[PDB]
Amino acid sequence: PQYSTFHSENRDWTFNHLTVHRRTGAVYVGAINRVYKLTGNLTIQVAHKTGPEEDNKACYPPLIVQPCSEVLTLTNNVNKLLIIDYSENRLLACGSLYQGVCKLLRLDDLFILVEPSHKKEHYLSSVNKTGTMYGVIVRSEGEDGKLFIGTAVDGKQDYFPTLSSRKLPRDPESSAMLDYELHSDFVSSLIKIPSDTLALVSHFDIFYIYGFASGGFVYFLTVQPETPDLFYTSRIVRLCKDDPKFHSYVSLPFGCTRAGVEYRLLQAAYLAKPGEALAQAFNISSDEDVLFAIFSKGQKQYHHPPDDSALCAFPIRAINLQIKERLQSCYHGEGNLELNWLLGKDVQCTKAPVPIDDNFCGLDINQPLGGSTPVEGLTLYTTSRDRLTSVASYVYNGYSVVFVGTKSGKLKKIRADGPPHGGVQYEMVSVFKDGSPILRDMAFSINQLYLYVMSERQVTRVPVESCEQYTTCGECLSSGDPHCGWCALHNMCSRRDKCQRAWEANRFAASISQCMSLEVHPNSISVSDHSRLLSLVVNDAPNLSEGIACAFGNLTEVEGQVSGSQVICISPGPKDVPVIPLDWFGLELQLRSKETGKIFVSTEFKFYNCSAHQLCLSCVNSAFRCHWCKYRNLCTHDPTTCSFQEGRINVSEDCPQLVPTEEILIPVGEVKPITLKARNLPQPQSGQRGYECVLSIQGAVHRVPALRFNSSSVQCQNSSYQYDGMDISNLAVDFAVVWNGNFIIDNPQDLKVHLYKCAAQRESCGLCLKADHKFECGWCSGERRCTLHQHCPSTSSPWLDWSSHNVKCSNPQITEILTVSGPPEGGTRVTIHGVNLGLDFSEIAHHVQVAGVPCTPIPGEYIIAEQIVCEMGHAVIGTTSGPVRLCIGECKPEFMTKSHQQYTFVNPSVLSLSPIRGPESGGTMVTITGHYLGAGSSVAVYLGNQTCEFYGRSMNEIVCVSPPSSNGLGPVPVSVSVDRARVDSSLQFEYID
Amino acid sequence: PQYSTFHSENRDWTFNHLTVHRRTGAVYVGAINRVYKLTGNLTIQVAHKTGPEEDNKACYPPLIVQPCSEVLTLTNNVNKLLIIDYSENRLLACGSLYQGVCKLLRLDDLFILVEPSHKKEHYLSSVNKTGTMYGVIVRSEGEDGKLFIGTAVDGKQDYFPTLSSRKLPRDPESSAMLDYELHSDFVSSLIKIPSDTLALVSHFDIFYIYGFASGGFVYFLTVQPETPDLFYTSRIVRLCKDDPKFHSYVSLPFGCTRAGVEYRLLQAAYLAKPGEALAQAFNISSDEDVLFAIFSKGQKQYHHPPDDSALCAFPIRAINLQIKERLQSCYHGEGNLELNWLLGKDVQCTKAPVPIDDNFCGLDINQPLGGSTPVEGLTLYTTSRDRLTSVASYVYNGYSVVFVGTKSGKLKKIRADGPPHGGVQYEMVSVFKDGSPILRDMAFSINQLYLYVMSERQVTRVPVESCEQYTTCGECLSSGDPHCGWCALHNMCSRRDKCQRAWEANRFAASISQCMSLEVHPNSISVSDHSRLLSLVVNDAPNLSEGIACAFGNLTEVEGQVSGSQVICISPGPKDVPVIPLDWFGLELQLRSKETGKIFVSTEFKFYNCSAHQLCLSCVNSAFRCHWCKYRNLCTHDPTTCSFQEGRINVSEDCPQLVPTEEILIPVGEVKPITLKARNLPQPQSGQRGYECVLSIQGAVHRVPALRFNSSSVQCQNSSYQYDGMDISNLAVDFAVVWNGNFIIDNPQDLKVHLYKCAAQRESCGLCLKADHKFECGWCSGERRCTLHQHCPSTSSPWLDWSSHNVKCSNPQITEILTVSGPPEGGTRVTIHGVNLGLDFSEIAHHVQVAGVPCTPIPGEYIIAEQIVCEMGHAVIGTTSGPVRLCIGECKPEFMTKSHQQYTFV
Repeated sequence: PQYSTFHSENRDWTFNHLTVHRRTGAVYVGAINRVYKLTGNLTIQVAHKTGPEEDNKACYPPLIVQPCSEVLTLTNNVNKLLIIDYSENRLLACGSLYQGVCKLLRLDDLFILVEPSHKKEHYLSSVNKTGTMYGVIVRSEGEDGKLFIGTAVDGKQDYFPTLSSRKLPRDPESSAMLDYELHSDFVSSLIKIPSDTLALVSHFDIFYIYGFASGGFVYFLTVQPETPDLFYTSRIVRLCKDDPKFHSYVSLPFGCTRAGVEYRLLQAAYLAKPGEALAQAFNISSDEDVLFAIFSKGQKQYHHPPDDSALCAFPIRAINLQIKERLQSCYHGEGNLELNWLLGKDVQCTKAPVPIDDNFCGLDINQPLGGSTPVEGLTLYTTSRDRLTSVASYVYNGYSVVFVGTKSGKLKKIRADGPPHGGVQYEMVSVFKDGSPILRDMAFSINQLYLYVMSERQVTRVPVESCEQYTTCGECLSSGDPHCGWCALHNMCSRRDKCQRAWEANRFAASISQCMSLEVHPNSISVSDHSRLLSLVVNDAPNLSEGIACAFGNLTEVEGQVSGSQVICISPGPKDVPVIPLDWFGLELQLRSKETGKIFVSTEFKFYNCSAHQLCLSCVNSAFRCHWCKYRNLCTHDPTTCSFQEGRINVSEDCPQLVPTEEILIPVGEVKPITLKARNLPQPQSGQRGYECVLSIQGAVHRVPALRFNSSSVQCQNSSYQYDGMDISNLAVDFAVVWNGNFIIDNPQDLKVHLYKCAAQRESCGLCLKADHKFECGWCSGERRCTLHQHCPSTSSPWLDWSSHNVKCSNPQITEILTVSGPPEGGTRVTIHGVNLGLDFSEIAHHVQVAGVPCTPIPGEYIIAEQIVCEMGHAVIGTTSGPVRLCIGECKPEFMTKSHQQYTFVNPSVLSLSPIRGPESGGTMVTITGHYLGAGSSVAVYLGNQTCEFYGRSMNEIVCVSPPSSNGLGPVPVSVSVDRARVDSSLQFEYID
Repeated sequence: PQYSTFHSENRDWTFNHLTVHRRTGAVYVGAINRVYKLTGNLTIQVAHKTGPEEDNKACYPPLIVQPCSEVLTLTNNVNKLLIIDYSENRLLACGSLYQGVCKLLRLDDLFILVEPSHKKEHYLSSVNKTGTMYGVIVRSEGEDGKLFIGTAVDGKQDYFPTLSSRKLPRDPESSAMLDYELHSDFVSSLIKIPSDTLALVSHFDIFYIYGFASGGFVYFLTVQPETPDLFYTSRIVRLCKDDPKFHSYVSLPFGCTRAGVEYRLLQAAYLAKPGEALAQAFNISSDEDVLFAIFSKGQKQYHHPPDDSALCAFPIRAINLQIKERLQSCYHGEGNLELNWLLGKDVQCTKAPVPIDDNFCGLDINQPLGGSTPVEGLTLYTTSRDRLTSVASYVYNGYSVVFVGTKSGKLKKIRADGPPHGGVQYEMVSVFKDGSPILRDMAFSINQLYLYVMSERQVTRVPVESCEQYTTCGECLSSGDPHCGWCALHNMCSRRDKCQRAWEANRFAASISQCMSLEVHPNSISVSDHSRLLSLVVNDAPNLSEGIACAFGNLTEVEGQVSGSQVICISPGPKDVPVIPLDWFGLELQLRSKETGKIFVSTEFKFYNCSAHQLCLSCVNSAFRCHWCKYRNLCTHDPTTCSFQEGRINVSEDCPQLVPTEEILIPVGEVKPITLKARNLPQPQSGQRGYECVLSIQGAVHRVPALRFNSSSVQCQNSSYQYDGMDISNLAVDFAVVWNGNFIIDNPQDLKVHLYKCAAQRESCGLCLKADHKFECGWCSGERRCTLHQHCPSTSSPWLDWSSHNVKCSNPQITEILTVSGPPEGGTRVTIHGVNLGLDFSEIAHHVQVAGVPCTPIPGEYIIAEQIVCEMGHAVIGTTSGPVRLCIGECKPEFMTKSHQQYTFV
């Protein structure tokens, strides 16, 4: 995954600019202290040295013109401009060293041709910051050459023009090399920043981000502070290619807007062609120029632009038009020139009957010309965090593809479409692992297969395309990547020219609709059904007539027979069929193109083992075509192998099932028959044995033979059953009905036999009578145990069973009761748990008493004969504590129960609170200390009518969380109420602000 | 001495139980084959028959429920329970017949009201041995009735509960009569002996000796074998009166100890009140309950308990306390329940915060409850041989009186006092002559005057007290019998309420110090001093003002004069005074109350005869006030009757008398005066003659007048005396000195005059000189006779008298000698008797010879001049026999004697 790359010789010698020779493919890198020439794959050929050199920016004129008194420092020479002069096979390189002098280098060896340094203007600027200077070379046929150059000046407004045109004579040894194109007192090919403007506003300067030639004009894109937080303005500056007087100078703001965000800070730009979608969107020819630009949100933070940034497009035509309209309105006498930083003041437009042509190049009046109304671009794409930093674009197959660098070293691939979407990112590559921001200069290899991209530390050759990353025709043709098509027979996503035989029928899909799927019939076969002929159909296929082979996973590959989009193939033979893990086994059935040699389509093919099913219902309900052979008692794929035609079963409905009856109750140790009902029981055929019932009891499994009366009924013979443990009274046991030794009849309901021993579970009379009347299990007095009448001897007629329930059950006892203590006021909910209580609520009611005190029981809370929940009444009585009494219904001497331990009455009290004070909002953890705090059922804590949130309770303390004082700050009462008792006290709680 | 008694109709139909109706006094006896109703004095009114009936103990259910296949025998119906149901005027009687069915009988006629017999529990037990079952009826006001019953079960642990509570409805015809108070599978008003316990130990059983209700509880006292010789344990079993579930069941051992003996085998018991002494000893109110119990020594021999047995007392309060402490420690989780025969095993107590009140009636946990540490009683009394067999008690005048039966038919009356003594037996009655043991059931008549006591053959009504047996105030009030006081005027030991007028002054003595006594002055009178007034004082007397009479033994009864406690009476008159046996004569002087008619006090009164004394010394030394009248020569009580004031003698010192002098020697036929000495000789007064001396000689009594020189000396005048006979040389004669004719002066020494004759007695010279030197009688040669110098003429100076004894005598002769023969060897003691031998031994020694053979005489054996005892020397000499020779001192020719017959040697 590694691209060709070139690193800087040193960590401080950062890269600045980059250009590729359109004809040679030679790569030129403008760097600190170095100008590099490299091969296509970034192998260095020449390293031209440009620094460092001792210098001082205060030294003006430079050391090469004058000796300097200032102290010198070894200074880095920043590349500030790098431009190929194609006509003259040379390269222009200008550094920051010595006030910004320039060099001309020969392309092949970078040998210095000349270095103009005697005239004042031969020094461009002392600024040592990149992204502030840009140049454009313009040389027609009959002209020797011209250079337009714009630069920040660093306040040295008298040292350096901000924009100017220079001579670029074909002859390197011309004395006028880099001289002003025109230079007189009041008419020169240059613009100077007025002294008054720097005085008014500093650090006022003009930064030249980008420049280009289009038609009969040159264009510069600038950023500069605005003139009366610091606000900046991004502008388009236009000049005619032929205009020594600079009378054609005109300057308009520009930017773009989307989704309520104005993007006004220019970051980067690139001239390209529209592509079909934008050409239509802009109403222009497909070979007209479009300006692609990056802007950051707003008009502030020039040195650290907002991450929120946008890619925008400006048709050159739309720009020229807005410029013409401006010229026209001005030459009609409307408004002012509106360029304060230069004109210094308000200057009114002068009306003059001059026709403003498309190629109007200005006059003496109405120039230079500014303007306030911005040129609006079409916003194509925006990001919120990974700030866009660079841009390059080109047209592939009518699609405008835009490459956008990011501050984190990512490269975005945007496909440009007009409204309403604007642009779509179809890929983002991670180019620089160190996360270094992508610099402005990006350039294509001569045939646009690669895009050269740079960071401060690195130049990297990035493939325009990585289509191979899409592994299905679907992914490939829906990626949105203009370069990517589907190479059908090679099963590969690639460029058309990368797909072999792409020009032949259906070899290359350019549209999702031109993609494949594979249909097989049958889509599954019995494992025993080998050497089958299968019918394969290829949807959306190309010519397969060259030949097709079928691959059954790893198992097999046989030559298929081809007729159109239909393929016929023989399935694996006996030796080669897969083995099934114990019902089926899937694999990918694949077609290999004989034309290309590549597998290009696939689909799942499954082998099954009807034999895997060994019960009728299982076999029948298989997902695959299986048949149950009634008599042969097996599952098969081939119905003709059943013993008789009558033996074939296809649906579960007629599978020889057991129907349910009322619950099967079986006592342990008693001889009983178990009649069963069922449906479609088979008559055992020749060589087949009869029916048995198998009981799956962990302790012991019993095998009892049975007789099948008819299709509907069965019956195990008289036998007794038992299990060891005596742990559980009611044990349900799964039973399986088998015939012929191992054929188990299906049991959908999963009917089970309940083996009961009369209470393993119930030690008490109340529990037995509680249980089902069905069991017939009942309590037997003498044993003090519980079993059926059969099981218990009749000394007398009495063994007792709850007839309807009208059976009283003696000797009630109380094990333990909750809420040991309680408040004297009462209201407490006493929870009494006993063994042998009354069966009905109505009897227990009025039964309960705590000593003298009457207690009223609660119905819902009352669990028969196990537990009684009762509410105590008003206790102010003589005794401190008293025992609890239960009277089953009559307070007979046999019939009463007394508690082992006695219930104690008290009266809880509270002395103090851990935090006395707390905030009005509340939420304070209060700790109230006292005595007998634990008593009773419920607790409610009260501070100033609004309740406290309870947490935990203890004998000693109660902890709760305070409510907001809905009240005002100050003292508040604390009321605590437990049940019926409400206790109050002098300790108070103070709410604080 | 015979009490009211009732005998059994038959020798085999033994008595079993006994109860007395507190209100009617009706006596009900539970016996074999009979229930008897009797009157207070044991006269039979109704005899209700209960047997015999054909039966077999193997027949269960009984014949009245099921036909039996077992062979039947005519069976005796033993009374096993007999209880009066006071609320419902009926009686509960349960026999051994038919597995122990019960009957209810109407009190008045013993007509059967009902006989529960359809339900299993209606049959109590097949045991046919008495003293194994006991019941207690408990019926408050709002309840219809309840019966607690405990019984031995005879191993039929599934047939019969050992302890249970039953319904006793007021309505006799109730269908639930004698039904369990509560009956369910695992909760019933009953305790059953576990099967495993009988298997482990047999013949394990529980015997219920006694039962009672006290406060809010019922109590049963049991004996049973101990569980791992056979050791038995006696226990107190307590239950709350109201507790159908029997959760209140608790059981502790009990007994008592004294003098290194543990009494642990329960024999009998009885609930009573303490009496003051025990109430203080036990620190309880005098109306709290006390359990009186009999125990035998040790914990073995249940069927024949040791004779060594004890009576003990247990305050109910002390019992309840020890039970509470047990409950408390258990409900604190300490130790086990400790009742193996029932629980079967070790069961740990369960700690639970339950307050144990005085009236705690148990819960489900920690019950039934046993224990190992015994309840110790206070030992009141013990016996070693007559084994105690029964007990009953009550309080009389603050004294706890305990009645204890014995195996030999004796009834002991014990007075209970606390430590250190414990109890004191103040009486033992023999109740049954046949020696039959006293049975357990004893009961008081309604007013506790009698105690009904029974043997197997007999019911006897025994008086609580028999105070009349004490016949003197002293015996009565020192018997130690709380019932007995002294009824002064009736001279009777009795109960206070039995003494007439007991509420009047001094009529009833409750203390020995209050015993009457009688003082008389004078306490003795001369017999001649008749019709005297005497002053009688009655100490500790009651009002005598009704009248008093004095009785002088049988002799007299005269009306006395009464002033307070003083009585004055006239002594017997001349005709009626007693005669004295020859100095005095005592009799009982008695007072008879005119109010009651009874003699009630007495004291000794003596009559004397100063006249009875007839010698001065006798009269003077009398124990009574007598005076000797010197001149009138008589003893008197009245000194003013002496002749002269000078005649009165009061002390013996001046009783006049004749004093002795050297012996008075009087020769016969010689004129001699006899001077005498004496003391306080009286001067004869007017009309009185002088003194004479009278000699009392049988032959002749001589009267010689004498002169009294002074108070000290007398002398008979010159006269000669003689007596006829010549038989005895020395004749002492009593002499009496008389004056005034017949007044004889006293002679204490009884001085006599010796009349001696020169030898009437002695024919030989040796005998005279032998006699007293005093006589002066001596031998006179010429006469060949013996008389005084005066009597024999002196031809010459020679008449011979043994000077010192150095006088040789003449013509010795030998009459006869003993040991005629002798051995040649010698050594023989020769006894020679002669007439006229030597006076001294020293002369005779060396005198004696038998022929040639020397013979040595013996000093002690030698009697002067009469006999010589001599020892012969070695005889082997020539002669066979030889004559014996005596040489008085010198072998003079006149001086030698030769034996008439000769001594022979052989």
